[PDB]
Amino acid sequence: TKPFTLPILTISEMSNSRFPVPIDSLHTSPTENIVVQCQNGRVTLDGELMGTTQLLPSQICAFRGTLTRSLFNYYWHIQLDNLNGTPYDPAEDIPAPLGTPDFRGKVFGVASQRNPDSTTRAHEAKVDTTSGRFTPKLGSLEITTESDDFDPNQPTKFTPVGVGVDNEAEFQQWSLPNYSGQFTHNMNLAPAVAPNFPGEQLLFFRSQLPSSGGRSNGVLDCLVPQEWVQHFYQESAPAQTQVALVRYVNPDTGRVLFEAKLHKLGFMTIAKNGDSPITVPPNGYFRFESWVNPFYTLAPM
Amino acid sequence: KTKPFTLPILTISEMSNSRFPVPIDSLHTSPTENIVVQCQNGRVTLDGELMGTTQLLPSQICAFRGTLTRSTSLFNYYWHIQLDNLNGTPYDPAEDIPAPLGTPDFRGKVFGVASQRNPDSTTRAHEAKVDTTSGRFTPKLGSLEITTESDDFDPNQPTKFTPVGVGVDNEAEFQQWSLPNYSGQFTHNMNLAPAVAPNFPGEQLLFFRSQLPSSGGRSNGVLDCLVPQEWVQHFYQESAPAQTQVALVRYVNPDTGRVLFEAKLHKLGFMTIAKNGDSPITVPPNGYFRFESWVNPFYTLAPM
Amino acid sequence: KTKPFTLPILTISEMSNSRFPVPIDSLHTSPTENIVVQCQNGRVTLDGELMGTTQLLPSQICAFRGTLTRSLFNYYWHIQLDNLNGTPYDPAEDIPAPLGTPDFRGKVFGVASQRNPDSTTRAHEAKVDTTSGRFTPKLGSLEITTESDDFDPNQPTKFTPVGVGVDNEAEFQQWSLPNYSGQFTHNMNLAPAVAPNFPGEQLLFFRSQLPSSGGRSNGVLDCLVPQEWVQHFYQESAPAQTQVALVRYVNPDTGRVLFEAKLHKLGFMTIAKNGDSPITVPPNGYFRFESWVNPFYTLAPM
Amino acid sequence: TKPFTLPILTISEMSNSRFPVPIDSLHTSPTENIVVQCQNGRVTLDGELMGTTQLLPSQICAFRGTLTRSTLFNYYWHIQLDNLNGTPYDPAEDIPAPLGTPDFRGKVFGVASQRNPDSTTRAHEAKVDTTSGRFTPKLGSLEITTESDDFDPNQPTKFTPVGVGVDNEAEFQQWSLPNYSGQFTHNMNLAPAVAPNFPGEQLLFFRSQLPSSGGRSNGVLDCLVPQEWVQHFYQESAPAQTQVALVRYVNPDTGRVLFEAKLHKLGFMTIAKNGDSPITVPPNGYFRFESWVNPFYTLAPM
Repeated sequence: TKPFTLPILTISEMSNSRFPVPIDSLHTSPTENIVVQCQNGRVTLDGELMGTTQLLPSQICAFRGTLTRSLFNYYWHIQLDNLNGTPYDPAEDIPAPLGTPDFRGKVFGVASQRNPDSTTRAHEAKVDTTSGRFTPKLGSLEITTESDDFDPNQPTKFTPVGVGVDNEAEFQQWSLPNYSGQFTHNMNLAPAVAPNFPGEQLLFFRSQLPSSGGRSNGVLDCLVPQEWVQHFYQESAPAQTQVALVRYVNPDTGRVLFEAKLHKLGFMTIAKNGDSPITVPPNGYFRFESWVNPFYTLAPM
Repeated sequence: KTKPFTLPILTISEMSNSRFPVPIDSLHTSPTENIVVQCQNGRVTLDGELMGTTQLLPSQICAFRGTLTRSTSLFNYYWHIQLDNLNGTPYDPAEDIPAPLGTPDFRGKVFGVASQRNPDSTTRAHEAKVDTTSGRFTPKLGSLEITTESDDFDPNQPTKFTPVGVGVDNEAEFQQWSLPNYSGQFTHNMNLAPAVAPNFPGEQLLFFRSQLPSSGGRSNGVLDCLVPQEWVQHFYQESAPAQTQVALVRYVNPDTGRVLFEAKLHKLGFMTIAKNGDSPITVPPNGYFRFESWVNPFYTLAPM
Repeated sequence: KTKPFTLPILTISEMSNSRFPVPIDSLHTSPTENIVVQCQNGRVTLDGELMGTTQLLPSQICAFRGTLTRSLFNYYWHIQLDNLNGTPYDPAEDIPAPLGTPDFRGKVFGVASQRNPDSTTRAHEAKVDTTSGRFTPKLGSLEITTESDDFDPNQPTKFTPVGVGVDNEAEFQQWSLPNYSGQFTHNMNLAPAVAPNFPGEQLLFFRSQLPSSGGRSNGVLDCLVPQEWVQHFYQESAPAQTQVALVRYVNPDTGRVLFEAKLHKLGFMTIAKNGDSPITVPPNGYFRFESWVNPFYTLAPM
Repeated sequence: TKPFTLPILTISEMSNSRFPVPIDSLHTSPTENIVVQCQNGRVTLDGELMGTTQLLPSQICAFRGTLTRSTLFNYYWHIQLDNLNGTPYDPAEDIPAPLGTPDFRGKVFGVASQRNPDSTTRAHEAKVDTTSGRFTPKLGSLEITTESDDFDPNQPTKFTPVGVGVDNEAEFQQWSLPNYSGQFTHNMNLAPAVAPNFPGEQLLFFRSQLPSSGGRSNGVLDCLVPQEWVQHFYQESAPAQTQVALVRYVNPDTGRVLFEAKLHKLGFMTIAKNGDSPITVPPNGYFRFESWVNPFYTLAPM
């Protein structure tokens, strides 16, 4: 039986599993009034990926495909391939192509092309996940660009940079988009998570994304960092119980700072009340202690 | 009871470039006798020691943070960047590294997006280029210069740079095997990771190759790394003791259950194969590298 | 007509040192054959061109502003330097270092102060070792040392210079310039060294005795020209008719001249005197421009 | 007849005339509910110093004198004050207090330093409480407070001002003159108070934000004219042809005029503005004299 382990990583050595950016802080909040069903960064403790989660850190909210013709007022239609470059099969039991953004808003980035004659071009672009032509489950999506310099029918890649909404309220990180437009409803979704113990809230790995304009704070929370996605997938260690007891330890000090539950479906809960950051020392790290049952009472923070 | 050395089980489509935040596109071998191979990113020993400017975060390779200002003296607008380490400290040049971790390790222009968020929460982001051959590219001294087409940048504001691809006009301006001058022309490069080369007849370096995006021109954007970023992270975590200077590795197809080729994974973090000429090494989509055994340096690899 | 050259009418007790924010204490002459006098603050041409790290504000000499981050005065702090603007200093300007940067080897003693966005404040004594390997002002940073640990990181910090803070006198070398870029590169864009170009002449200095936080340091600091002359020449920019302006120290009570001196175009004075000696002046006397002369003019001794 | 001129100075090239710090901004405000009578930085346009105003930028809120013992900043010390030039202070002089005495109520935070005949030196943080009953500089003495007990009695002592040192913001009152003679008598020989005298006009202030040793004090200090103007007018002594000089802030980058103001004979400015508000100026702009004018001039609103 292979033991369960966490990688030894510092707050500044973790990457967001819903975006190609580093983790900036730890955060907690009540979550009764939101649905926490993100589809990227979703993995079980025994290394089973769920939702649209994949392994490549740079490919979260990115895409590959072929461009066609349809202030960012130039509209382009993207026929989506898999991030392999292999053709995307909508019949596959997944909500959308792996790496598809799992929130409502506009993903700001750069679309680039390389033609057979070796000519190239790349310009800023936005992916509106709220538009009726955001149908990646059907195999296509729409980008908008400020530039007209794009050649139709050429292979196109998208590099995510941050959020590109105009008003803060258009970015809702806890509202899944319609992966099929309004043709049909979302399917094959990774389960939604919630704390299930009195006085416990979710613990989030928080990033602040770049913003192309407006006053969007670009706050994106993920349940588990991308390195844990990659680590559990490699290890595939059998989950002994539903809950893993984890502790944040300071190697400078020897002291433990707080304890937490790491649940089998891939999320963390702590004993705290209110929307608040969790300030941690620069050398601290999460450490696996043992398998424990859901009725464990954590020391409050 | 000696902790065994391992490679993560990753297919070709599951690896990331360690010199740029992009997926690996192919495997490639090439003669390098006439060139010096000394990249500074993606440099790790098999027992988990990072070298050069290598760090763990995949997105921070060729990215930077700091404070933007207008420079003292078609991408026209010039901006000066006082460089911060990732934690938000200013970069202290007294540290024994060639440059801030993740600083580009090639000659050319890095094309990306510079973004700002002001204390009153106003934001902006526009395309930008980092010329690593500019005389004001002195990251070791704590500064660099970006070029932009837009003028919408507030000075004295925190600024991030996300790298997307090459930005040179003429393909020959991108020299992936030519180091930049980390201190400009004021002093020489320091604390470099050592250069690598095959030390056996009939052997060539094996590269993990990516085709970076390009903002224009005919640049193929070819970037070779010695080792994927996932092996950098894995070896750092494992730190398994290196039994010898060479680890024998085999590329196995798990459906066939048969090895396609074998290679030497050297202790300093680079691979060699028994092959002559510049050529891609095509592999099945489910194949992956596997550690076979520690060997002596004079082990003879099967050809190809 | 041609705009005439003038000196401000100022008494000895109405002049400020141009290398430190203190009043001028006395006049002094000294043989300088075996040293290189090349100070960077208080460097101005007679026709109003500033040189070195010289600027106009008297309080900003050996002061600085920036952001403090962490790194018996035993607490070390990293200072990311800003211009008086608030924006980081650009190392690409053709100056030796940020304007006002100290131009001597030793420790500057002062007070570092902070004011945070929530309006909370703190201030404590600090020292600036201009010989430290981490004194890299030209690169945009330096290292302060404090006895108090009460300093918030990532907060705007000012430094008010008070005086010397060396332990033994020999650490203070007023005529030894620091390495503005640490040991990464050598000093550049320096104002030229100065020396008398005539037999029997010595440099004339405006001398101040800086406060000292401890030890036996005399705190002696000599500037070539007071800060008021820096500000005056910059405003007037009168054309220099020759390389030497004859200048006379006059007593307005008695109407008599006490001595004469050469005010050179590069911005320094020489007198016909031998040996290390103070120059005693009446409390109401002052320098006054007499005429432009040729370099081979012979000053009356003393 | 010598014409009246202003020095060509930028916002960032001006010093506060009530404290040895640079000017940070321009400000305006209604002043009906305060007495604007501040004694430092008081000069007439024809070059006459008033109040406790002197020439040296570093000596505002500073003192020289002899220290002796008397009775957290625990240690109390008595200062027998000399003049800033080391000359004995005469309380019969027709001035409010020794030149450079603070002209506000609060605590001046700085460093007291000593150098002894045997060349031993000390320097530590110190505060001058101008509201204390033993703050009697007109009588020739004040009291400092220190946290360090390392001071030698009967030794020459200097004081370098750094900023404010009150605990609560309300202790610092920049528009309340201290009692230069304690409560033994009232203030004498004061520079006159100023106020706008035209409809829609308010005073224009040169504003700095002083460092603070603690608490949440904003350390905001307003002066009527910058110290460089005090020095320039003293040098020029140009005849004031009328009571009001018309002055315009011009942008050399664009050649355009941004606002105009009245510069009054007693040394203060008024603008056509309403409400407490900063006056934002471009970095290269400067004040330019236009002509002499009468008090009934109507300024263009801002």
